[PDB]
Amino acid sequence: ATNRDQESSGFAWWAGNARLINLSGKLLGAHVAHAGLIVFWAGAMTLFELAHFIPEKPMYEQGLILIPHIATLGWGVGPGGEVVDTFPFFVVGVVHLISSAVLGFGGVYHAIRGPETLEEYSSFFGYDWKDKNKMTTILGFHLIVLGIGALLLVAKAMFFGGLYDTWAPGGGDVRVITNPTLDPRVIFGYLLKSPFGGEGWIVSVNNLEDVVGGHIWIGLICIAGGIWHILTTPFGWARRAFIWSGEAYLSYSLGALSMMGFIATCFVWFNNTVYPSEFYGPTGPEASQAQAMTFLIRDQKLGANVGSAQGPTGLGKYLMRSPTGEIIFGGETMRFWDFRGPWLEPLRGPNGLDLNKIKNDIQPWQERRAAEYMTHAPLGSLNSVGGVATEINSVNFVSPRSWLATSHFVLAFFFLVGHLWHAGRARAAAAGFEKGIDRESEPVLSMPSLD
Amino acid sequence: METLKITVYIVVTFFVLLFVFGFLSGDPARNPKRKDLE
Amino acid sequence: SYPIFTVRWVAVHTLAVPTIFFLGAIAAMQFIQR
Amino acid sequence: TTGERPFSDIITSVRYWVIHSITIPALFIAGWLFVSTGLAYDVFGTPRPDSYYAQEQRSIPLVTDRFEAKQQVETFLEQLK
Amino acid sequence: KLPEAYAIFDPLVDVLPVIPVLFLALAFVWQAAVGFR
Amino acid sequence: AELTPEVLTVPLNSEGKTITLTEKQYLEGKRLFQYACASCHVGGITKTNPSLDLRTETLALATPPRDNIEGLVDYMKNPTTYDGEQEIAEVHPSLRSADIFPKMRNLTEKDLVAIAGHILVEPKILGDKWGGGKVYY
Amino acid sequence: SEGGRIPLWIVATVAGMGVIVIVGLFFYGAYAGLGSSL
Amino acid sequence: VSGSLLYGNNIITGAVVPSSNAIGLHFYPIWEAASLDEWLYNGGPYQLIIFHFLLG
Amino acid sequence: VIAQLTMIAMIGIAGPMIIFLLAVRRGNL
Amino acid sequence: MEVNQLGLIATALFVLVPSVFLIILYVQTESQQK
Amino acid sequence: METITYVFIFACIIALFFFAIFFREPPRIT
Amino acid sequence: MTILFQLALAALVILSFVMVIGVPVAYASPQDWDRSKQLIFLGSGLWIALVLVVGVLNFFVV
Amino acid sequence: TITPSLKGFFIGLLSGAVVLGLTFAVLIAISQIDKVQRS
Amino acid sequence: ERGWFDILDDWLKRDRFVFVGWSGILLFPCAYLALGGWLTGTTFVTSWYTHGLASSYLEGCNFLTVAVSTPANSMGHSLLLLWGPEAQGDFTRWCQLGGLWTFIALHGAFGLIGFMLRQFEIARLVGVRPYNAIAFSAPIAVFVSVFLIYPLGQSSWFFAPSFGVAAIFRFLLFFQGFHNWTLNPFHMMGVAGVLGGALLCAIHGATVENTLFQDGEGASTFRAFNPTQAEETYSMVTANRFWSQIFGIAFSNKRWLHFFMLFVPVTGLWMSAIGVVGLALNLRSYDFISQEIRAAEDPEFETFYTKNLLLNEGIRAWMAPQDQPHENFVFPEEVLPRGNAL
Ligand code: CLA
Ligand code: CLA
Ligand code: CLA
Ligand code: CLA
Ligand code: CLA
Ligand code: CLA
Ligand SMILES: CC1=C(/C=C/C(C)=C/C=C/C(C)=C/C=C/C=C(C)/C=C/C=C(C)/C=C/C2=C(C)CCCC2(C)C)C(C)(C)CCC1
Ligand SMILES: CC1=C(/C=C/C(C)=C/C=C/C(C)=C\C=C\C=C(C)\C=C\C=C(C)\C=C\C2=C(C)CCCC2(C)C)C(C)(C)CCC1
Ligand SMILES: CC1=C(/C=C/C(C)=C/C=C\C(C)=C\C=C\C=C(C)\C=C\C=C(C)\C=C\C2=C(C)CCCC2(C)C)C(C)(C)CCC1
Ligand SMILES: CC1=C(/C=C/C(C)=C/C=C\C(C)=C\C=C\C=C(C)\C=C\C=C(C)\C=C\C2=C(C)CCCC2(C)C)C(C)(C)CCC1
Ligand SMILES: [Ca+2]
Ligand SMILES: [Cl-]
Ligand SMILES: [Cl-]
Ligand SMILES: [Mg+2]
Repeated sequence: ATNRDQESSGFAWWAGNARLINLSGKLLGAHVAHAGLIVFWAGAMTLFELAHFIPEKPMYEQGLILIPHIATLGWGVGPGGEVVDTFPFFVVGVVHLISSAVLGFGGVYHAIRGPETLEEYSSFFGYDWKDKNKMTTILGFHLIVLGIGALLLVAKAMFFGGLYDTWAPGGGDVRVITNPTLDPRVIFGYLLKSPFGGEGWIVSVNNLEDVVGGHIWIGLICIAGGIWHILTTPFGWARRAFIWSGEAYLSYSLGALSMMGFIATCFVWFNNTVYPSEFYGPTGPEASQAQAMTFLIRDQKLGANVGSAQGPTGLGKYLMRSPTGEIIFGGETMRFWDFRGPWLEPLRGPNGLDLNKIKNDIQPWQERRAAEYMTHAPLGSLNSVGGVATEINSVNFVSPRSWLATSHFVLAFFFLVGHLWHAGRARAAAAGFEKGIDRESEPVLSMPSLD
Repeated sequence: METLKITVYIVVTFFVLLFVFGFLSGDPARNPKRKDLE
Repeated sequence: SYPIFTVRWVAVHTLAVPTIFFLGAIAAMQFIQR
Repeated sequence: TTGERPFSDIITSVRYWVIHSITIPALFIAGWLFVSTGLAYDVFGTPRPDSYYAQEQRSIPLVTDRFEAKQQVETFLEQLK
Repeated sequence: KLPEAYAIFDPLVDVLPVIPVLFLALAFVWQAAVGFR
Repeated sequence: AELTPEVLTVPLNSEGKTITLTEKQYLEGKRLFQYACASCHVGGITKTNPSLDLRTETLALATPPRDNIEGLVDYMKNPTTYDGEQEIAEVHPSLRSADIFPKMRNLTEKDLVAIAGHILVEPKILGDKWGGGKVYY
Repeated sequence: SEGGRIPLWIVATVAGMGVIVIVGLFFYGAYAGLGSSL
Repeated sequence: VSGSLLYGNNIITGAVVPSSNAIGLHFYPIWEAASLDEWLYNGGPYQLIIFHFLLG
Repeated sequence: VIAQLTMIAMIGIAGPMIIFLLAVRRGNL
Repeated sequence: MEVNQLGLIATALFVLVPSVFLIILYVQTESQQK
Repeated sequence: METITYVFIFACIIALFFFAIFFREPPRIT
Repeated sequence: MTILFQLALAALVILSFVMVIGVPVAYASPQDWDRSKQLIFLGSGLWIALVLVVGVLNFFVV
Repeated sequence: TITPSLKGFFIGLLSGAVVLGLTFAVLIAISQIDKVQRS
Repeated sequence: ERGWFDILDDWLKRDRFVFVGWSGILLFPCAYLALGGWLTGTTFVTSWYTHGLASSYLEGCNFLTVAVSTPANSMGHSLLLLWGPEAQGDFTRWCQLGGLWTFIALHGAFGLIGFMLRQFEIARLVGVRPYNAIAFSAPIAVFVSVFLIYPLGQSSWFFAPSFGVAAIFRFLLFFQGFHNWTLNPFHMMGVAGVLGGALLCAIHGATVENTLFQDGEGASTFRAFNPTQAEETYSMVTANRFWSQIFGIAFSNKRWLHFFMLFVPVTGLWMSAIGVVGLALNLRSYDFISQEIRAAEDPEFETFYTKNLLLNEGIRAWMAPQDQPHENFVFPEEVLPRGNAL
């Protein structure tokens, strides 16, 4: 046993994986085995959901998060997001589950049987963390790999059946994307949009043309960057700006994943295009607006003039203006006037909600949709009692939007913590005091007093 | 009010640039121990 | 070499014996239907 | 150390587990039966699910007198027919 | 549901998603075996 | 108090005839109600239209009368407004609109009878709570 | 009699699994019978 | 809602009041307002303070 | 239900079995 | 506002008196021999 | 007057921060 | 074909279980490594084979 | 007269005296059997 | 002198795994009974007859909702002795009447006394200064003020906290709605002492942990300490400069630092205890009079204070009938205060 106790490694059991920092073979085992864990989960969870899946219930009433993802890609669903074939889900789950056996095999092999170090074994697979060039090279490889992934999405969208489009004219459906947005002005224009209300940065992407074009851009960008990094070594300013050690790169990736986690949280919370409400349930905004729509409809049916109806506050009971004049649902749902959804937009005119369309053009499918979304608002208890916190037991429901948003906030946050921990440690270790202050060389003791 | 906007924008950009170039300015070297981290 | 019945022994069992009894009780409770 | 036998010695010994693979499950099973036979309800005076209310009753049987509280409770139980 | 042909495997399938947590727990069993050295 | 045969005895029709539901039918009724109706009718009220509840008296004054198994079963097949004047299958779940309310597709006649029975039995248990809304939680 | 015969990592593993089973049972009981809301 | 001391608050009751529900998550810096009087009415101080605070 | 507790019994015991067998054979733990 | 009209004197003396006690003590401390 | 008092007390506290920081008794290694 | 299917799949499960315990135990055991390497190769090829068999037979039973 | 609650009081008094009594008896006994070694 | 008392002392003060002491005679039975009573009650005992509540695992409650609930309001402040005039020696009826509540509270109290005496006795034997017992005076002030003095100022033990997670939460929300307890400056000082104590705990631990001297080669730094070593394990000097340059001020004196670490949470709890003592008499900080006079004359005048009073008023009306069943409250739909829609 080499380096598998504290005396020899300097790391206690609870920091055990740091014993792997410089054991590239065993460390590869750790990584591949871990990827095994991820694919394993994708597969087993998918099979579970499917075994548990009742096709005539909406997915979001059944606690599904993965089936919604497969379905978003256009597999197994038709018009309105209705399930027409569960077999594609079965395939995804099974193929993941099988692949996981392979990753686990390689991982375990590398972890306990394979070479502890790869450097004497192979110069290509071996690496020194401080070897900046080998690092940007491996990074480059993974960048080309990710780019290929994004283009796999593009392929699914353009040549292998398309994607689920909640916005499809005449109603949501799987649709082939023939004209993805290539214009760099629009695509990077998203990246320069405000993250505040009514702009919502990248989260505002509201059509599949933009999604697919964006991924064309991203694929080509990532492959180009990867090639770039195989063919180059880091410039002087980069050499002088960063820490070059395993733990440091780790800290950087932790930071990035943290950032991405928060982005995903908001994505699943607000976006109903790449997270169609048919599969994931309504957004909070969608549902508040849906309440307003529902009662506007009800009372107008009862004979109410909803345009001229003055609420208790002086604001319109049903309809009022946004701070820029757009006609919006009134009451508290005023905050959500930036909401956009396929069921509401036909009621939308140049100036916002059109009173004549409201009076004359509301179709039964809109009332139905509004009622469904209103009553499947993303509210629920930890034990999954649906509705407001004071609601009685009856409904077994927590929106998938809440599960996914909350999970990723908790995770993104702890990864930010991990980022801080490991970036600060990489700094201390690089500078040589991560284990504490030299008693005979206490830096502060050589500093002048402050006063 | 547009002048206020431009003022603040310039100020902010200024301080941000100070932050970025500042940390780009051989920050790993600014410690009491091992400076050769390049 | 070592005593068995000590103050510590008594203390430990004053907590542990009822504990296992109660957990058994509660386990039975999980199958109770109205 | 204070003179008592180390816990790790004890709980890694054969004799301990010979004793306790008997005594622990026995206690567990005893608790189980304490409830499942229904004895717990009787000891503690806890209503069974069918004994919170009379059939048509919707009023809580609240104790309202300190000194006839005992009798009050008995009358409430009697009213369960 | 799974296809009818696979229905006999429902109970197994019901259990699978939790195994990853078991790998975390296994790490502790293993460490217990080498005395957390 | 117990779930007696008498409690589970609710009106079959408007002509004085009753039906005694089994405990298993009542439980089935709760399960199916939660599955298909409770999303709006949790606790006996109506979230998308609180003016109309599932109180037994309210069902009694609807047209046609809904305070019996037959009325509710017919409603679940062909729902109307409270006065019987328009058919609302297009905006309310029914067998007739199982195409657009997919949860109604696997509901059998037996299921309808059981759900109906839940609707009539629950107020006999819960009283004002059924259709009471938050005031009575 | 002799201390050490049954290794501590097994006692720990078994005891731990026992706690997981019992607690797990309590959580099952949270969804069934009394307290299940049904 | 009055938050300030001069408008009838003490230390315990006093507050800087959150920006308007009408704004929502819209970014409301001073220059998006037609006047300071408007900025004040809709609670701009809240957004300015907390954003600077969180950054700081 | 019996089948599920049997599956998780085999899956559950598997890890500790790996560890036990390796410890018995003085394996590379 | 219809405040307690003694709130002013109350607060003022509440701040000043102990503040003064402490300042007296500090100052007589500093002037003792080093 | 209430307001005067409150703002006054606050100002006294900020001034206190100032003295407590810049005019503290210096820490000395003996 | 359901007999072939349901048993090829049961055998896939059983063999999977066997590999899951056996492979790490083999990898970390000092003796009998020569015999282990070949058993692992056999088990692996057989596993892959059973996956493919179940996969094909799938379409004649669903 | 001895009311039911005075009888109760006495019962409590006895219970306390008994609990403390058996306790001190037992502790003294134990202290006597297991003396500390000195000198 | 070598009579029975001193021999008893000898055995009592023997160095064993669990120290006993003279204090143990008070502590151990009382603590054992307090805790056991709680587990017994939460497992098996109802609150149907006292509160109209289920409170045990036996009835279908879980760990969060289980409680040993307070006696009924009609019991007043009865000691509710098993042998008392209420239960008359009948254990089942005693349990049904909430006897376990007073059982737990009182054995609990004497138990805390025992624990603190234990702290003194051990401090004396080991020869240390008795600041741990002194600091422990704060938990006792809280327990006594909240679980004893408060209900004693109210109509009955009924309004004391019940021993249960959710029950304790109810106790919190009651205090908001009825006492506006947040507005109370004694609670606020409590807050400052608790959050400040936690702040100091975290900041001190972290400062020590980030100013350690390198005393080992291990990258895991815990082993590089020896209990009997003479030297400080961390640099006070570096820590002081760090915080001085970061925050502006810093501890420079370790003894002061640690006394301050005692002082802050102990004093906080003590202040809070005083406030709750006020609440026993309903002597609240409920209102600011100037505020009410202004809001009364001026319907455009609104502060967060007035908004909170609306919340309080809601709490009272909506929770009182079920929370105070002995009152026979019937609040018609029409009297319930509600805003629009909700
Ligand atoms: C994903 C989680 C993960 C991963 C991938 C690793 C990876 C690894 N850990 Mg580890 N570790 C983890 C979590 C993880 N750790 C956690 C949570 C802790 C804290 C409790 C530790 C604490 C820790 C320590 C203290 C140490 C390691 C070390 C190691 C490595 C050597 C293992 C060894 O030699 O086996 C010896 C064990 C055996 C031979 C028993 C069998 C183990 C195998 C792998 C089980 C496989 C089971 C699987 C079901 C089989 C499927 C096969 C099938 C596909 C055919 C190894 C690379 C060590 C190291 O760094 O070495 C230098 C080291 O000392 N780790
Ligand atoms: C990133 C993952 C990764 C990496 C870096 C390595 C690295 C290495 N492996 Mg491997 N290994 C892995 C995963 C990985 N392994 C997995 C999952 C398994 C289980 C199948 C194994 C099983 C394995 C064994 C059994 C052995 C190695 C060994 C080798 C080494 C030489 C391999 C060779 O010479 O290839 C030269 C190139 C080829 C033979 C052609 C590669 C053909 C590939 C598979 C085409 C498909 C590529 C495609 C893009 C993959 C996408 C997968 C994605 C969906 C996850 C080398 C150190 C050997 C060793 O260490 O010797 C002592 C050794 O004997 N590995
Ligand atoms: C800029 C990167 C980017 C972005 C913004 C997206 C965005 C989107 N993709 Mg993804 N995707 C990407 C890369 C990206 N993708 C890549 C590389 C792949 C291949 C592995 C895929 C594969 C993929 C699939 C297969 C699918 C999607 C889908 C989605 C959408 C829903 C999922 C989501 O919430 O992700 C949120 C995205 C992120 C959290 C990434 C944020 C990236 C930030 C802006 C940059 C971070 C860069 C890094 C820190 C800087 C490097 C350092 C350098 C400066 C030195 C969503 C619109 C789904 C979809 O479109 O359905 C129709 C879908 O199913 N994507
Ligand atoms: C995971 C992916 C990845 C990673 C880890 C890296 C990492 C590396 N790249 Mg990069 N690179 C990538 C992808 C990646 N690259 C891609 C896809 C491309 C093609 C577009 C490039 C093109 C590239 C070039 C051309 C160069 C690098 C260089 C470098 C190195 C230092 C870069 C650094 O200082 O960033 C820090 C980033 C900056 C200093 C830019 C300014 C920072 C601004 C203020 C941040 C603004 C972003 C903010 C968070 C908000 C995001 C939204 C915004 C767009 C509005 C470093 C080794 C350099 C190098 O040394 O090459 C060998 C270099 O010159 N890379
Ligand atoms: C890719 C992500 C990643 C990676 C590769 C690492 C890798 C590394 N980190 Mg870690 N770290 C991360 C994220 C990551 N970290 C994050 C997000 C945090 C924030 C909390 C930390 C915080 C952290 C600290 C504080 C430390 C490390 C350390 C280490 C090293 C040793 C890890 C070890 O052996 O743990 C062994 C594993 C355990 C002891 C198990 C941990 C148990 C977790 C906390 C509970 C899991 C909860 C689970 C998800 C849900 C409940 C399930 C139930 C069964 C319990 C190692 C270099 C150490 C170090 O600094 O190295 C130089 C170190 O001390 N890391
Ligand atoms: C991305 C994360 C994620 C998300 C969003 C979901 C979402 C969902 N899961 Mg899935 N699940 C996950 C991971 C996730 N799961 C994993 C990893 C597993 C493997 C064990 C499972 C296994 C699983 C099963 C078996 C099932 C679900 C189902 C469900 C649903 C119900 C969840 C529930 O009731 O909560 C219960 C809430 C908890 C158990 C609390 C979790 C709290 C953790 C311990 C805190 C974590 C903190 C942090 C990470 C630790 C850091 C410590 C720090 C000191 C560093 C729900 C839709 C169910 C379903 O509805 O299927 C149709 C279902 O039956 N899930
Ligand atoms: C390194 C190590 C670590 C970790 C471990 C790992 C992470 C490994 C892995 C991975 C893995 C992950 C492995 C495995 C498993 C897999 C397999 C074995 C597969 C199989 C599958 C099957 C068999 C299929 C069947 C199916 C069909 C197909 C259909 C449907 C139904 C069913 C489900 C039946 C630890 C912590 C211990 C510590 C030490 C070291
Ligand atoms: C998919 C597929 C497969 C699967 C495979 C796998 C992958 C498994 C794995 C396995 C695993 C992976 C397991 C692991 C284990 C063990 C356990 C059950 C856990 C635990 C814990 C413990 C009990 C702990 C305790 C203690 C310690 C020892 C120390 C400290 C203290 C404490 C208390 C923590 C099969 C074949 C089935 C077939 C079908 C399907
Ligand atoms: C697909 C997608 C698309 C597109 C995407 C894009 C194209 C994006 C991009 C690309 C990119 C462009 C991204 C990003 C950014 C980057 C980063 C994240 C950076 C960072 C910065 C830092 C971190 C640095 C640090 C520091 C400095 C500041 C100073 C000195 C020192 C140092 C250097 C350390 C869209 C949205 C249309 C739609 C949806 C989907
Ligand atoms: C009151 C009574 C008294 C006394 C009694 C007693 C004293 C009993 C005791 C007993 C006790 C003493 C109880 C037992 C116990 C416990 C149980 C009831 C169970 C449990 C626990 C657990 C279940 C665990 C879980 C959790 C946590 C907590 C920890 C860790 C984590 C976990 C998740 C594991 C007398 C008779 C004189 C007379 C009057 C009546
Ligand atoms: Ca029954
Ligand atoms: Cl509203
Ligand atoms: Cl009504
Ligand atoms: Mg139950």
